[PDB]
Parts: sequence; C-alpha cells; structure tokens
Amino acid sequence: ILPDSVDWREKGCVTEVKYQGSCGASWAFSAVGALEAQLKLKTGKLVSLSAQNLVDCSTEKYGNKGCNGGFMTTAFQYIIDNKGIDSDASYPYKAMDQKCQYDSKYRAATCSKYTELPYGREDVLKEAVANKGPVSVGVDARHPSFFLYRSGVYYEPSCTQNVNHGVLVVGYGDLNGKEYWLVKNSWGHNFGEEGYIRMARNKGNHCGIASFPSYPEILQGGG
Ligand SMILES: CS(=O)(=O)N1CCc2c(c(-c3ccc(Cl)c(C#Cc4ccc5c(c4)CN[C@H](C(=O)N4CCCCC4)C5)c3)nn2CCCN2CCOCC2)C1
Repeated sequence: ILPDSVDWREKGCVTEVKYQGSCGASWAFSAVGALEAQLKLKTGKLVSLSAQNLVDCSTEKYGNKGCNGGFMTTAFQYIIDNKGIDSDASYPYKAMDQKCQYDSKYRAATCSKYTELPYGREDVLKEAVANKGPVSVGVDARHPSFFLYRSGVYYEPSCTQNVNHGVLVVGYGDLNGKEYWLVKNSWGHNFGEEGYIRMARNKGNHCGIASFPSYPEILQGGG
C-alpha cells in the first residue's frame, strides 16, 4: 500500500525554501507550502503563494497574530472564506505586519476545504503524506538542539507534544534504519540540510509532529 519512502520534491510539488527572518510567520509558510503542492498536483503549475497575504489578511477572525504567530488550519479557512490567495510574486514577503492588500486579480490558488488529522497518529500522518500530499504540522521547536540541527535524524529527549512552530511534512523515510519525517522549514537554506530537517518518526509523537496536522484540498467538482 504505502511506499517505504516519500519525497514530494521528486514530483516537483515543493517550492524553494523561504526565509522568514524577524517575523513569527512559520504558520503562514507552512500553510502556503501545503497549498502550493495541491496547486501543482491539480494544475501542473508550481508557484510560491503569498505568506504575506496570510500575515496581513488572516487576522483576528482566524485567531492569528501576524508576525506574532498563528495557525495553519485557520489560515486555510481564510483562503476558503476569501475565495483565494495571491501569488508570492504579486504579494511579496516583507517579514512585518501590513495592512491587508489582497487583490483578486493576482489570485493564484483557492481552497475548497481542509482536513485535520487525529492527534498523535503517525500512521494516519504517513498515509496522508503518501496519498494526499505534504501536510502542515506544528512541532515543539523550543529546544536549542532544534536551532543547531545540521544533519541526521533529529531526536530531542526534552521535546514535548506541545507545538509552537509551523513546518511542512513533504515526505518520510529511514536513514540507515532511523525512521524520519522529511520536514521543510522556513528559516532559509542555512538551516539544517538546505532548509530541511529529518525529524524522528514513530517515536511517540516526537516533538508533537503529529499533534495538529492538517492539509488543504482543491476539489475537482464532486458527486
Ligand atoms: C499549546 S498546544 O500545543 O497544546 N496547542 C493548543 C491547541 C492547538 C495548537 C495548535 C497549533 C498547531 C500548529 C502550530 Cl504551527 C501552532 C503554532 C504556533 C506558533 C507559530 C508562531 C509563533 C508562535 C506560535 C508563538 N509566537 C511566536 C512569536 O511571536 N515570535 C516572535 C519573535 C521571533 C519569532 C517568534 C511565533 C499551533 N493548533 N491547536 C488546535 C487548534 C487551536 N485553535 C486554533 C484557532 O484559534 C483557537 C485555537 C497548539
């Protein structure tokens, strides 16, 4: 059923790693990264979507606080409510709160709905990553080892299932045995392995990677 390893970069479904700088917008980058994959899947076009759009426009109605943090799930809801999100090129990232400047002329994607996965279920997360696409997740990124990660599979004994940082699961596999989740971060290419971190998989919901997963969908009609 499920492949032993998945890497959605292999299908050209993952945009370049972004750099959030001095702005707590990991939640926005995680959300656009998940939708970028669906847009390529459904239309063949890979285009970076506007995290700034979310920072500026998905605000108090969505419990989001711009550069002070927010949630992928309600980011998706904003995109649904708004009937669109702009391309990154048309609405570029400035790493600060701005007035909402959404322009339907430059809408690059929509969202029909989003699905939240059950808490801590790494088997269900694996199936979604394999069968649906990259999944937005929160992790516990509070511990210094996360900041210093360079290579290998990340395991932090002090990690908890309480999450405060948004990332994108773009695959999974095993490094010489050691099972991992392939995680796209938004701290630029100088973080980890060219912007990516392999996070311990199947170790009791390590760092909360499976605590609050979600993914959006762009539906093609229905029956
Ligand atoms: C405690 S819990 O784990 O139990 N859990 C509690 C329940 C929960 C959590 C997450 C979740 C899932 C995924 C992510 Cl990614 C995040 C997050 C986050 C986040 C992202 C960024 C920042 C902060 C937090 C905190 N501030 C940071 C900041 O300001 N910075 C400025 C200085 C430099 C950068 C940092 C930025 C949170 N979903 N749900 C379920 C839906 C919760 N409903 C969502 C709609 O509304 C009402 C609440 C957290």
